[PDB]
Amino acid sequence: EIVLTQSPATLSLSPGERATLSCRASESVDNYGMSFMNWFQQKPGQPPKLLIHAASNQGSGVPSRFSGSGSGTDFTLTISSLEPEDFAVYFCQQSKEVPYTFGGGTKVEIKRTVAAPSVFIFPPSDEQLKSGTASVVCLLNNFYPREAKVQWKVDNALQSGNSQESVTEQDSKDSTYSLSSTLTLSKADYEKHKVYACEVTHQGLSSPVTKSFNRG
Amino acid sequence: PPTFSPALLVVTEGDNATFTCSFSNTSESFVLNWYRMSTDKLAAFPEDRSQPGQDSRFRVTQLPNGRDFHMSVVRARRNDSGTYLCGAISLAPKAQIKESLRAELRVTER
Amino acid sequence: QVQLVQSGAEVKKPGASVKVSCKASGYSFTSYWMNWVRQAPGQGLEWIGVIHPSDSETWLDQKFKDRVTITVDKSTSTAYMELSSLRSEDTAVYYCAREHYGTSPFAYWGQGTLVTVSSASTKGPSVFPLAPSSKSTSGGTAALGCLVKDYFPEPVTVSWNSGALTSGVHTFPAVLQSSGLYSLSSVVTVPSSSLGTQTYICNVNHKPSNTKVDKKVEPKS
Repeated sequence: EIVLTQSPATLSLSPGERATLSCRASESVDNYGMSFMNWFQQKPGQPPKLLIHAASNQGSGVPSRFSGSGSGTDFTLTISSLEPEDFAVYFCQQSKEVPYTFGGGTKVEIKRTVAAPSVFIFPPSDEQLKSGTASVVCLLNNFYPREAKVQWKVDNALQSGNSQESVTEQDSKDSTYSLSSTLTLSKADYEKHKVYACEVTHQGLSSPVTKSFNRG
Repeated sequence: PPTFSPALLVVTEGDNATFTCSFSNTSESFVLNWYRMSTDKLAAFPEDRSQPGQDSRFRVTQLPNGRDFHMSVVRARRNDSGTYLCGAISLAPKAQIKESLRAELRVTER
Repeated sequence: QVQLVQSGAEVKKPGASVKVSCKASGYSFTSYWMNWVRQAPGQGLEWIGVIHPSDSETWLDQKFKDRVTITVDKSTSTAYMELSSLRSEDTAVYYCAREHYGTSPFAYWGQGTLVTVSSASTKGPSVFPLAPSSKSTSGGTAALGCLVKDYFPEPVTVSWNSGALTSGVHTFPAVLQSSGLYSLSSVVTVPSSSLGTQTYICNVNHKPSNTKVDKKVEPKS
């Protein structure tokens, strides 16, 4: 199979800027004087839409700003002036051979100034504890860029495998992200230690932020 | 496979030359390419994306009976003399070509 | 206009089979290859196989050769994809896609069919407060919320104060717990000066189980 490698994983740009996306193939896409490389745009909840085929030709109704180039094993999708409706995930895909294969995607996201997260910690409710489980929630509110690290420490022991994270899509008004980290323990395990702490690392924070509480 | 006619076309420098590629298509998904043997793609139908400041002497057009295509060269040159063919590109499902028999173009002085 | 309209979302137990429809219209059905592709949640795209409806010539990706059957019914211009011995990892959106421009297998796409493979039973959530506290304040702003825990299948909807508060609300995507049940939180930031006089209630609805829960969220004494 022909493996497609897209880069970069993410592009952070402003409307009006040029976006240049790369797709590298593990072997040549070309045959018969043509290049067998296709490009798609995909938004949340929707199927992909074809922008480019035979890896400079346009699909129907695709705006002029979308162009494809390259040959052999190296291809490029260019959006010469970004519009707000262009922030999407973009995929390349080859049709020279079956199986037909796709790259992993490049997310084109909205650039804005750095925003540190506001960090909040929530102890488990008394009602949940009565049911035999303790969920501890750590909220990282309204930050940019997306990269963030949340670590749970219980009586200063680093936790692993007992938490799950969820992230919102870029906010439509301020282009921030928000994230929740939920630490789940049985009530019996929860009552075995005193201090529950959430440690947040983000480039907008000169020092990581620790939020904590004493059980009980 | 498509047919490509006439097998021999002789024109004078500066003239136009037109071959006919007949291809019975089962669908609109095909690309019909015009090639010259060293194969080098000269033109396609549907035409490839246009680029400003880039003009071509080679064109492929579809005739109204839908089967026939004209492969036209304008302002023919001596070094255009050579071997040509058309091929239909489609999915096999893999990318596939069906080549016509070859035809010859000869461009003579005057 | 070329249109590909798929059948609706399905919830299936492991070991079961699912047969997805794609109804084609606006073109001559038997003249174009019809492909099937799937995408796992937050995941990239995987080709399953292809069929030419004129003679039902079929090519399958090796990964699916022994669980997938692709067929067509010419009389209704409908293509089908049947996936057997379903596993958790088959939870995905399944798409049909039609070729065009003689090299592009994927040029027109159906709207997708979500197939969720799970042993879980339909169950409404428990709703717990995320209390505003001295550990939930920043400046003149406080955060509070509701933890919507242990329900299946998706979705739940969350509103605040019966729709009267939408500013500053973040309702997170659900996560699938190792138990097989989903969980999510909905949070909102408000002025901390309001914490003593403003009532804050999250309104949770899960339609599959006919569960409606209104949970008041207040600072804890």
